[PDB]
Amino acid sequence: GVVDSCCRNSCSFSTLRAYCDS
Amino acid sequence: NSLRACGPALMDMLRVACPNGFNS
Repeated sequence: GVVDSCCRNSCSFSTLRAYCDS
Repeated sequence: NSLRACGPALMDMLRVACPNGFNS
């Protein structure tokens, strides 16, 4: 999830955004 | 072109990046 993608690794802003609810 | 955030900062960033929120 978001922690794996953006904390354990760096992520792009569009990747952060994809982890939002919609 | 990258971001890295852990703990409260990551939650604060999701809060402003996400209009309809997030729930993991």
